[PDB]
Amino acid sequence: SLVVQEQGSFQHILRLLNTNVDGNINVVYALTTIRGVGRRYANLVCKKADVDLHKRAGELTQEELERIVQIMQNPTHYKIPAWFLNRQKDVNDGKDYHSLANNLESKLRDDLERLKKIRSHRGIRHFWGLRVRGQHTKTTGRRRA
Amino acid sequence: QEVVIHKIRINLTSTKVKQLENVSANIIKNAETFKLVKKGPVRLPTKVLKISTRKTPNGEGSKTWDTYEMRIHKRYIDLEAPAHIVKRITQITIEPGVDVEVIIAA
Amino acid sequence: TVPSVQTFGKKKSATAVAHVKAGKGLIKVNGSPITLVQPEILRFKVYEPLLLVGLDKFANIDIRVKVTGGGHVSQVYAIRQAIAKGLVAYHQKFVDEQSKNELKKAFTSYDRTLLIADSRRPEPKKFGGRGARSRFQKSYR
Amino acid sequence: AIISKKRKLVADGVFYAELNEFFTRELAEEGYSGVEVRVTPTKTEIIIRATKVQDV
Amino acid sequence: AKHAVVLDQDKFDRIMKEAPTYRYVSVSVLVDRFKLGGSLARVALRHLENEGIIKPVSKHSKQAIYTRAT
Amino acid sequence: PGVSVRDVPAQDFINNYASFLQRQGKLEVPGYVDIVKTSAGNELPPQDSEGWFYKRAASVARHIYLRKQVGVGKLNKLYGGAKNRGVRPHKHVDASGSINRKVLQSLEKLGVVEISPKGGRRISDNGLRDLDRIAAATLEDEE
Amino acid sequence: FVPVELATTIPVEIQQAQQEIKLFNKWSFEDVEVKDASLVDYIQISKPIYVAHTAGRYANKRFRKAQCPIVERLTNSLMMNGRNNGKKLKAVRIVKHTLEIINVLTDQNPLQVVVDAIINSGPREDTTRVGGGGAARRQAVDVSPLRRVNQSIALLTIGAREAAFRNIKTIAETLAEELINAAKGSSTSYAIKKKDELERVAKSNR
Amino acid sequence: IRRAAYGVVRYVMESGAKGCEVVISGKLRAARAKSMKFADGFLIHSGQPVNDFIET
Amino acid sequence: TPVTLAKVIKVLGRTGSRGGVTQVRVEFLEDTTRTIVRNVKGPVREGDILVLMESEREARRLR
Amino acid sequence: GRVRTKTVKRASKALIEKYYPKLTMDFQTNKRLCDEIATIQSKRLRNKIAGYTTHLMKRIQKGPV
RNA sequence: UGCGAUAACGAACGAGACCUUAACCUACUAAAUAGGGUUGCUGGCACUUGCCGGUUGACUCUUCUUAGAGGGACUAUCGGUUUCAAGCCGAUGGAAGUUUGAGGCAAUAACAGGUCUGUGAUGCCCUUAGACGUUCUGGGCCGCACGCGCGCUACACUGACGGAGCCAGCGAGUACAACCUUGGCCGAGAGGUCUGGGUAAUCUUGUGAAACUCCGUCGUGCUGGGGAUAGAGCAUUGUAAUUAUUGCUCUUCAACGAGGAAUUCCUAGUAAGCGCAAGUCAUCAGCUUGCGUUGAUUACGUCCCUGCCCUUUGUACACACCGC
Ligand SMILES: [Mg+2]
Ligand SMILES: [Mg+2]
Ligand SMILES: [Mg+2]
Ligand SMILES: [Mg+2]
Ligand SMILES: [Mg+2]
Ligand SMILES: [Mg+2]
Ligand SMILES: [Mg+2]
Ligand SMILES: [Mg+2]
Repeated sequence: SLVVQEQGSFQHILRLLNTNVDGNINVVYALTTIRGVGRRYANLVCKKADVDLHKRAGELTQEELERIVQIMQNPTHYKIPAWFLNRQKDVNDGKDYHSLANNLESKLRDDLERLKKIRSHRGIRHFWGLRVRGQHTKTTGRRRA
Repeated sequence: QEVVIHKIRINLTSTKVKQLENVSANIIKNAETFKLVKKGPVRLPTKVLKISTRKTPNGEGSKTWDTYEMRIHKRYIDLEAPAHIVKRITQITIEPGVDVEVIIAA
Repeated sequence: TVPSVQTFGKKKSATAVAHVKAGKGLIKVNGSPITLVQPEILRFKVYEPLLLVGLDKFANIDIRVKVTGGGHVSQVYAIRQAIAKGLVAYHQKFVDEQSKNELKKAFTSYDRTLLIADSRRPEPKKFGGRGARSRFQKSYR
Repeated sequence: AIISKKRKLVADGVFYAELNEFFTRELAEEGYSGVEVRVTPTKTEIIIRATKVQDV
Repeated sequence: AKHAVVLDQDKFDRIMKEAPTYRYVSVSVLVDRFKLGGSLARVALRHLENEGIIKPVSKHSKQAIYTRAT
Repeated sequence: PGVSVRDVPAQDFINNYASFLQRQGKLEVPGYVDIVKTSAGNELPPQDSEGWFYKRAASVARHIYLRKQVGVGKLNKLYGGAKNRGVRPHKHVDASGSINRKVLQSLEKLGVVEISPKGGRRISDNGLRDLDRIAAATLEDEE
Repeated sequence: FVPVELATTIPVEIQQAQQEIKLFNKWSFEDVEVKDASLVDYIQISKPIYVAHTAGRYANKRFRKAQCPIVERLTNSLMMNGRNNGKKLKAVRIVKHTLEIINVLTDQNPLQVVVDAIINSGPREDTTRVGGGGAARRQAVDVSPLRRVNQSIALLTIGAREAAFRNIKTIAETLAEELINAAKGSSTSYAIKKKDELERVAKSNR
Repeated sequence: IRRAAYGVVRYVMESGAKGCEVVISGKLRAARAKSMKFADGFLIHSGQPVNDFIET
Repeated sequence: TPVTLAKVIKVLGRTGSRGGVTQVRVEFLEDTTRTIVRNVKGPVREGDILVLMESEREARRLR
Repeated sequence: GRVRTKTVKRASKALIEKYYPKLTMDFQTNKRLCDEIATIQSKRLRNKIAGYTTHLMKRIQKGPV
């Protein structure tokens, strides 16, 4: 809509949630780049914040960033339906929750560990370093981790 | 005394086409003889039943197919005419192959 | 009572029925005017017959078309064909023959079918192949 | 009773075929050739063409 | 990245200097004369179409052909 | 002369309708705005985000006007398209049904849409009038 | 001149651009005479058509491809590659855009420019592989006018496609550029280069 | 078998066929399978004159 | 570039080991009545015109 | 390959032998005559025969055969 | 295939003819289960008479619809070309001038080709009551250092994503079951629910299918291209879903900047793209038989390759070169 007038040049590459938010580009894109946030989720976050998706937003404000962080942290406090999440329904009798960065990775690791402990078919597969979701490796994917 | 017109549709369904046509003609003639108000022999879209089948039993060799098909021919004759007359019509004009059938209820 | 004709137009499975009448000068299609159509590039094509004729002929004649079948382009083509037909038909009916002849000549000169209905219907996609003529893919390795 | 017309027709055909098969099986001694089925109201006429008619 | 995405006052000024000249201005044309990248270029073009300067030829999405007055 | 709804080139008309709705501020919000996909195949919610809904409503109204009597499933079908379903080829799956229903309800509340017999809905008088007005406005703008 | 009132009202500009002159899409189709025997009759600007789109039963007999319009041919050529295959409307649009670009650049008739480009692009002599025992000796052979034209049409399109592949330069613009190059026989374009190469090859095998 | 076939053919001819044909396939003596063809007159193989004319 | 503008009087058979070349007798545009049989690659017809570089060099049926 | 078949040709020849008069050059008339005469089951075949007859007539009109 | 030349003459089969379908019919016969015209009531407009509508209110029509009966194309007329033959080539008209397009059938002789896992088609052998019969239960056909074979998805700017525009044809679809399932409400979805309509030109269904078209957002960065593997939850089918059945929701973002040697398919509504469709089906489409939509490039030739066919040749071959 408008070309960025004024001096500009407000920080190339911001650091947020122990990860690299890329300068310029767009808020959603930055979120995606973070290890744990995706596209739709990012969009939702942006909407919640109340910033234009048109703006490149490496020239973002601090308050806005803080708000975003808060949103990331908390599903239930803000208006997020709580079945839109990465994780939901976990531990004994309790609540749905998700992380979005380093935190997300940690959570994933924990989950993996739990699975391993359980020794479920999926867990076993994971341990092996193999195909959890029953896809046929008779022909396909001949290299693997 | 009665002269009670129920408004009666004669259906005429078949595979064999010529025969069906003949039957229809006969019906029309009968109607003319009896001199009634009727809509002429309406012809509905010929529904075709298609069975595609691999020509083989064992599925070995080239992959050849046979589309076997059945032609259904469906005609309507709408009579603005009494019950007795309809009955009479039903009684006379019955041929082999054609499925003569009456709706009766407008 | 008024002088009128129903002229059909066609392309592949697309079908158009153009009702030509006397009056002010409507050229309508599915209720909406001639100007829209809305493939937008082929609006010109739709116009084309009219342009060839001249706007003078539509000051008397009133065309309103109903279109079915086909895709979009095909439909447009059908409509165009119908339009081409309709004027000619009208001329044949209620106007001098000379004019009609002239129109025909014009059409021939810029013949993108128009009066002649398009000959081509699609081929059956016979077995052993994804299209009609095209086959799958042999391998003897 | 009361089905799709086409379906009904198909069923009838199948029945006829079955009948034919039965005739082939059973009326071998009698020298059976073919069946003719006429489905009028009330009665249904099953005509049989065989060589040894008396036997049949 | 190949740069030509960074936004400045100076850059804006150079862009302005000027809408006049060039047979046609096309986002593509703008980039890369090495100007502000795609979206930015488009925005610039739009701005140029505010009050004269560059009049249009086409109006389509991405095929946006403009030319100098008058 | 005679002003009509069809003379306007569609998109423009829709835009006008949307604008009108915005001006009004009384089409009523569903509650799912920007926490909603709009179709079961669309890996990105509406880019307009705020608004958009109004436009959709307008479009629906237009469709209703065009046709005899329309329902929800049909609307969904009209709206939906191709899922980038994956490495698999594309099917056609229908759009957001609940959203459509909500839109319809809103329209009804406004006095655009009227409940029809047999099935579905048709158009109210006030709604029709509004549409006509919009068309006229569009024409004026064009002129 | 003379805007006649039809009940279904037509835009003013549209009305103006009708009847009096047998125009192209907006502007005139006249002039464009090649002045190069061979490429006359098989490059046909003689037939004035209003859009680069017909039903066109051209692929039927043999030489009816000649009488098919140049713009149409170009569009068809553009339509190449599976991703873009069919989709003639798109091609037409692209062509239109190209034409517009040409018009913008140094004024001039766009059609004329296109024709010039085509002319430039036709290779005079091409080689064809002969058996001749076993080895791959290539005898130089003269090119038939229609064939040459076809080749020219191809080459430009190919160049455009190449330009497009990973690029801002919208295919239409690339095409326009190519055409321009051809007109001012620069040997900066791709088609031209190809032609030159062909010529060289011919020279070598004579 | 051959004789029987011949007789059948003769009978057919008498009855009044334009032509007829009999195939007898299998182990007509010896373990290896043979086909044995016995025909008279014309025999239309191709076209619609087959369903109309030839009883199989 | 000295180029000779040629013209087709008679098609003298399809030639080559393969299909895509044709023998053609040629009466050139300027300085007429000097017939040469030359090979043409594409679709050829009577009264077609040929643009070429190396004129006076008669060709033969390719092996 | 529009080579008119052998049978058709033969038929045409026969027709010519029979009814040289009552075979006027033009086609529809010839066809009609053929229909009147010989028992052609098909329509297409009949048409073909008629065409052949016409051709023969034309040939004759430029000397014998 | 014919024309011709001719110890050959006239014939049959195969090809052709035939049949089905795809194209034409303001010429017939027809219709509130197909479509229109006038008019009633009736909604909105400009507000003059005029424009769009909605109603099976009336009256009438058959162009489109269907589908009965027929015609219509025979290479027709003209021009060349060819022993002025068979034919071929070009213009004209014509719906149609590629055998009008597409198939259906399709000879003689065969193959040790496949099928005894379609078969109460079956020889013989085996087996033959803790069966190699049957039947339950749990798996398995889906496993993975890795080869090839059909396929799909992409390597984006002729795009992607959003809106908006918005058009097909083949079909198919239940009463003893549980079929298609509009229309209304709940749900971001998937999907639930109530209600119908349909045994079907009537209802689903105009299957308002996609690819397309328009205006905007990213601009040529393994990027918003690309969507894999992944984790979680929400759904559904079924007795049973872990060895994700499938769907949906968020999250993960891998390889791949048009692919070497090789090799497939193709000549016009074709190729390629695009979706639909039934088939199998309780549930699953990347498959398949069809369908339509969008719709090109280049030949309209040749024997270079490949195969096949004949002829003349040579033959220690005849189980016939995998020969002797
Ligand atoms: Mg995609
Ligand atoms: Mg035969
Ligand atoms: Mg045959
Ligand atoms: Mg002649
Ligand atoms: Mg055929
Ligand atoms: Mg229906
Ligand atoms: Mg990415
Ligand atoms: Mg399958």
